[PDB]
Amino acid sequence: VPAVGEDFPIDYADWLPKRDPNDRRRAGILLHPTSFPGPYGIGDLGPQAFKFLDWLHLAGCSLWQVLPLVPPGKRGNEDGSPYSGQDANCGNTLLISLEELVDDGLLKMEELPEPLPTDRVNYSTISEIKDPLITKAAKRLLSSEGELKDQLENFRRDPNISSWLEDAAYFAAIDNSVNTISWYDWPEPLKNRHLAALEEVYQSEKDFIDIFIAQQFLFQRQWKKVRDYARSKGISIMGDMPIYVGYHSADVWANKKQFLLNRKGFPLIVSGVPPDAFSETGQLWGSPLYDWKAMEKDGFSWWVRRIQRATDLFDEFRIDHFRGFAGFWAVPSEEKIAILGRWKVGPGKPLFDAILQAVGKINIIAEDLGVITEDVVQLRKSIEAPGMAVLQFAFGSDAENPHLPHNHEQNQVVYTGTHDNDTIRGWWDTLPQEEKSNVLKYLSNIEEEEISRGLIEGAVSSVARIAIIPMQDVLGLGSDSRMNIPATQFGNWSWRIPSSTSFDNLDAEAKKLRDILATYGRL
Ligand SMILES: [Ca+2]
Repeated sequence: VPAVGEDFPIDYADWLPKRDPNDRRRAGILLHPTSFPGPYGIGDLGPQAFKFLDWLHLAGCSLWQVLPLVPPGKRGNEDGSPYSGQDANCGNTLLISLEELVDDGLLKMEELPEPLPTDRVNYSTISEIKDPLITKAAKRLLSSEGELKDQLENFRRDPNISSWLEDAAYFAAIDNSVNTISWYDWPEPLKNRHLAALEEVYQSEKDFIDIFIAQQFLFQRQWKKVRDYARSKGISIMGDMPIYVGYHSADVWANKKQFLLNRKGFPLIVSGVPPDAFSETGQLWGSPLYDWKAMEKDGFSWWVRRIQRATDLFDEFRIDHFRGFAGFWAVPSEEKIAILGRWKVGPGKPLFDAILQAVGKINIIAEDLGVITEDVVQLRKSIEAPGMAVLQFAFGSDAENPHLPHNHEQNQVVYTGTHDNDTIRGWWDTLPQEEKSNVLKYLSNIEEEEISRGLIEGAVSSVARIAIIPMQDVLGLGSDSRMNIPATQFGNWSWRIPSSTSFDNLDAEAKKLRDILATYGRL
């Protein structure tokens, strides 16, 4: 601008305040693809994914949130959990659409199963049905000689892809052959990745490894098609990643020095959270912990690659237990409970500086629920990452509760509830009378019969730049439709949109959402 007191240009009054596109108000729906309806026992990246995206577009939503897309562990009672993944980078092959594979010529229609029970994902039977079909398709692709073969080759050879995929495939092949509970007990040449032993693995387990890679290509291609379609409809996809990875994975076995392990590869300390006046005992998660000191020395290369893959899949993503980047609870690996442990200093902002330098700008959402400390808030603010507000947590304390709308801020993501909460209707049904009174009063004395509308509107009308509603709440569903109960080992991650509900029959629901998005400037 000119010197103080001097003339501005004649057109000064046209220099109107700028609206940063990153600040655009948006609304989204939380719906994990396993929850899509259809005849094959689990939702997939096929015809229903596109019907869903059409419905989202009709509803005026510009975001779709999913849970992690990784292959869930099947080795306990974590049945189907997106948060107990077998690998940090691979896609869940159960999400691969049998119909799209028929379109590709990799499966024959006659090979597809007769329609399976539709109400709920049965994680105990679904792999036995779908795995052989995905394998058949992968084998057909491997023996083919056209455009898809060429694409498979480009995929396998891509330096970003190969940085995790080769290790993931060899890990799975060895796991299949050796079949111990963990790699800690593998024969030393395989445990310690002797060059000759790995060469021998590819010779003896060639087919397994080739098929594993082909399956990951099939996932990649289907996911890309979905993401491209979403983008065509003005819809971004928000993913999710746990801060930690599991011990028995290629992530650890192929990158041992990234983790705090002893000389025999056993974790020295493991993840958890301490007691916070709850049942005397805290929570023992048991994941290996990162050697953040070692990581800083190479510019956080392992974390950079993890982020690269996340951006290959998602437009933006939440990191669970974001507080772990500021401070993390460490339990000696011998302990059977979380009581005995210490808080350790996390990597802080330098991790995010290195990510920025390597990968560029990313919308990372900080999961910041529960008791968090001041350093966590300062870290989050320092990288301009939005935290969370969850309306189902807002009404049981006092007016300073950060989840209450009058306490929201613009750079934040507001939910009615997440996959960890009951549905609005389910939550209401078990809510104590005193809290019910408080909710109704807060929401301008609305009727109990309109609680769902009240909470949905409370989210949409918030100043928070992103509002997310679970699909269950759009559908008016109760506790039988809850995705996860955090205390538990069974019945989780299995909810599906009922067979009788189809996206083409949800025009009324889309209009109802679109109208409030219009009113509250999210359209
Ligand atoms: Ca096994």
